[PDB]
Amino acid sequence: TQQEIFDKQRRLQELSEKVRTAHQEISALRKALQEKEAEMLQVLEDIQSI
Amino acid sequence: MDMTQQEIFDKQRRLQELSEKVRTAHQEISALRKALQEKEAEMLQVLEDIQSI
Amino acid sequence: QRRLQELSEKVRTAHQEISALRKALQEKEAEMLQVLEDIQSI
Amino acid sequence: TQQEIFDKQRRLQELSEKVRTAHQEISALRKALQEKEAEMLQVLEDIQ
Repeated sequence: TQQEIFDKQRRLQELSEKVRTAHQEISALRKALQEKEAEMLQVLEDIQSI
Repeated sequence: MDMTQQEIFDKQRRLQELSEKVRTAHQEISALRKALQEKEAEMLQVLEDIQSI
Repeated sequence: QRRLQELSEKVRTAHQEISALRKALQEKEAEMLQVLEDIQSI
Repeated sequence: TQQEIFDKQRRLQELSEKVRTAHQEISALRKALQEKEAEMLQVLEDIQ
């Protein structure tokens, strides 16, 4: 029903934004992770080149 | 096939120093993904909450 | 006739798929990190 | 020994190779995961 649906909306939007905030932290954490793995590979190549 | 000791010693020196950078990479990698594990679990948990409304 | 039940079912699939992918990723990362331990301890 | 080093250097190349293939696999799985996370958001964004 009308009000029952809106309550779903209110709950959802609060929930979605939590997901978007989580994802940003994830997406930014993933880049940091990727960059860090890149340093790790650069190191393996240095051990190889010496 | 004729390196001598000192050049060998220096090999071990560089090999060791890079072995430490590897440990450092392992630690930093190991912590970054654990962190990543946890924010993904938090987002997935919220996905559950959404699904159950 | 608001049907977010279609969304609920879509979200459920996403949670499922994201979760398996993420677990596959974690295991392959652990494989990789184990080889680093091997490299470090050699 | 120089052979002990050349061995403890060839073993590292082998192991580094394992890291690199595993990292390529990780890279593809991460890209898969990314697309799935973004495709999910495309669902949550459908408030219209």
